[PDB]
Amino acid sequence: SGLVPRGSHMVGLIWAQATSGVIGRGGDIPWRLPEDQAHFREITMGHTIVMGRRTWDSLPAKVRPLPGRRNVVLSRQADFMASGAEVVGSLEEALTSPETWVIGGGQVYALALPYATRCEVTEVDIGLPREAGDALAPVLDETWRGETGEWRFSRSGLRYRLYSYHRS
Ligand SMILES: NC(=O)c1ccc[n+]([C@@H]2O[C@H](COP(=O)([O-])OP(=O)(O)OC[C@H]3O[C@@H](n4cnc5c(N)ncnc54)[C@H](OP(=O)(O)O)[C@@H]3O)[C@@H](O)[C@H]2O)c1
Ligand SMILES: CCc1nc(N)nc(N)c1OCCCOc1ccccc1N1CCC(C(=O)O)CC1
Repeated sequence: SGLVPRGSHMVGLIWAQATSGVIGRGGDIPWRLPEDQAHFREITMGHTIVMGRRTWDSLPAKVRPLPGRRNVVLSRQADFMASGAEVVGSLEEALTSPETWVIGGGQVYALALPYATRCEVTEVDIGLPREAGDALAPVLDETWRGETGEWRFSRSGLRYRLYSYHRS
């Protein structure tokens, strides 16, 4: 289950959420957590990362494409271009690698969920209620089985915990 044969197409989702399920607001993530940034890099490095066009927009121009990973951006706009990366019009076109991490945002998590067999979640204990127009984490049905870590404490003074979910 843990090994990925090279002829397969494994799809995982990775996200960080507040306890309310908020993942994004106003084109940004409404907190910063260094431990989550390190965790995201550790999981995704060396693999293909797939993101929605609005998540590409949310990365500073100087930092994208993200290093050490093949960057794929989803857009329906025939004139949207992502310098340094590949833009495709569907998840089917994006999922050609043996191991793909979908890195957001809310629309693309919902789109990719039917094909995903792993989710890696960071939950931040920050009280941020859901507001209209927020991007939200996908909801996971009972086909998913999860492990929840104990609450840990960030150098930034926020509690956080990690979840790992899997399905067949
Ligand atoms: N906390 C986290 O872990 C995390 C991670 C990533 C992002 N974020 C945040 O989440 C927010 C962005 O999320 P979002 O839901 O607004 O947008 P998104 O999922 O990042 O991108 C949505 C865009 O993807 C394209 N798209 C969607 N469905 C498609 C399909 N079926 N085929 C092809 N292209 C498709 C469209 O691009 P076009 O409009 O160009 O057609 C659409 O506008 C930001 O606030 C960002 O900072 C948070
Ligand atoms: C790190 C945020 C994050 N967390 C988990 N758990 N899942 C995700 N999908 C996810 O969003 C990745 C795309 C947005 O990124 C950022 C947003 C705000 C601050 C920092 C970052 N990043 C730090 C690492 C860097 C890199 O890895 O090069 C890319 C930029």
